[PDB]
Amino acid sequence: SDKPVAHVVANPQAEGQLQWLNRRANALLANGVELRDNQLVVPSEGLYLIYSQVLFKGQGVLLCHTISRIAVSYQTKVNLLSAIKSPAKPWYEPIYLGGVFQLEKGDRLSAEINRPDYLDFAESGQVYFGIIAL
Amino acid sequence: SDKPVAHVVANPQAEGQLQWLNRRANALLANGVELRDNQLVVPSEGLYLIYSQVLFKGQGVLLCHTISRIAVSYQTKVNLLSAIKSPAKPWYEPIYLGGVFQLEKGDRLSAEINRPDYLDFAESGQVYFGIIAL
Amino acid sequence: SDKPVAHVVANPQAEGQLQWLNRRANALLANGVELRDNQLVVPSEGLYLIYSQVLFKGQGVLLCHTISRIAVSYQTKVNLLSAIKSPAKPWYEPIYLGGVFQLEKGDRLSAEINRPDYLDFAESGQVYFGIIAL
Ligand SMILES: *SCC1=CC(C)(C)N(O)C1(C)C
Ligand SMILES: *SCC1=CC(C)(C)N(O)C1(C)C
Ligand SMILES: *SCC1=CC(C)(C)N(O)C1(C)C
Repeated sequence: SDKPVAHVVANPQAEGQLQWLNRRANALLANGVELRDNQLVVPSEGLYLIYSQVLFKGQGVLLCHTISRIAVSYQTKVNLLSAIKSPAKPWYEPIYLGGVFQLEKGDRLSAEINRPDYLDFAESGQVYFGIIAL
Repeated sequence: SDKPVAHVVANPQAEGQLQWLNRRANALLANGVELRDNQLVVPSEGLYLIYSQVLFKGQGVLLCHTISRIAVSYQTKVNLLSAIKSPAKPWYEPIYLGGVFQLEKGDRLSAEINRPDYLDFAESGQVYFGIIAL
Repeated sequence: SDKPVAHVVANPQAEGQLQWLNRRANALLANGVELRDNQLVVPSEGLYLIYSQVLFKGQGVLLCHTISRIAVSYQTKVNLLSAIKSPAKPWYEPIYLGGVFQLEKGDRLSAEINRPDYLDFAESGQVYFGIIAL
C-alpha cells in the first residue's frame, strides 16, 4: 500500500485549539503526506478525497468548519468545503465535510473552525481530518 | 489519471434553483463523466463513490436533500441517499450525503433539494455534488 | 472489480432495531466482506473508507451514532467515528460519519445508535453503512 493517506484527530488535551495529531491509534500519516504547522502537505499531484468532522458542544453563535487549500504556487487560502450551523442541559452539533479535489505537489490543506472553544473531543472519533490519494 | 470523476458546485448567481457547474476552479468533470440537464451521466459500469452537500439558510419547513439514480434501462428515479432536517438573526443548516454504489453505463444521477429558495451559496464550498469511480 | 465493498441499509420492517441488510437493490456485499451478527467483517488487511448515516425523527434526548472497530486480536470495541446531536409537528435529524482506516483481516465493524426507536427508515436511502477497500 503506497497511496498517500492521512487521518488525523484532534488533540484531546489542547485547550481552546484544534491541534491535529497522527500519533494516536487508528490515525494515519503515511506514504508522503506531512503534517506541518497543523496543515496537511500533499506529496504528489493527483485527485484526493478530503474530509473532516467537528463536534461542537454547549450548555445553556454561528459555528463553522472549513477545509481550505493553500496552493504552492499561489500562497492564498481558498475554501474547498465549508459549512455553517446555528445551534441548563448540554447540546451537541456535528459538522461533516468531504469531497474529491485535484491537488498539486506541495499544496497545504487546513481544517479549521471559528470557535475552537466550543469543540468537544471528550471521546475518540469525534473530530478528525483526512485525505486519501485516489 | 483516467478514473471517471466529477465535483460540481452550485451556481451562485442562479436564483431559486440548484444549478450544478463544473467550469469553476476547484471543480471537476473528467474522464467520461458528463453534466447533462443538471444530472451527472456515468461513462462506464463500476463502483462509484457518490456524495453531495447542501447548506440552507433562513432568518426568523422540512428541508431535504436526495441523490437519486436514473437507470438507463429502467427510466425511473430511485433514491440512493436521502436526508431530512427540521430547522430575527440568521440560521444555517448543512446536510451531507455519501455512499458507494454499483452503477451501469449511462445512468444519470441528480442531487436535489425540495426548497432551492432556502439554499445558501454566498461563499465557495457550501453546496457541491461529486462522484469518483473506484 | 475485486475490491472488498459493502453498502448495507437499515431493515425498514425491524421495529426498534437497526438491522443491516445487503439483499436490497442498490446495496452491496461483495469480494470477501461478510455481514455477521449485524457487523461487517473485513476480508483482508488494508486501508478502508468507512461511512454511515442515520436519520432520527420525532414529534413534540441525546442521540448518537458511532462506528466501532473490533480487532481480531484485541476483542474490544474502539470507536473510530462518533457523533452526538441534541434535537406537535415532526422533526428530523441526520448524522453522517466517514473516514479512512487501516484494518486487519477479520476485524469487525459496527454502526450503532443509542436509541433505535428514534430511527426513521420510512423511505430508501436514509440509513446506511458501508466500507470500500482503497
Ligand atoms: S462561521 C463564523 C464566521 C461568520 C460567518 C460569516 C457565518 N462565517 O463565514 C465565518 C467563518 C466568517
Ligand atoms: S423533505 C420535503 C418533502 C416532504 C418529505 C415527506 C419530508 N420529503 O420526503 C419530501 C421530499 C417529500
Ligand atoms: S449519545 C448517548 C449516550 C450518552 C452520551 C454520553 C452523550 N453518549 O456518548 C452515549 C453513547 C454514551
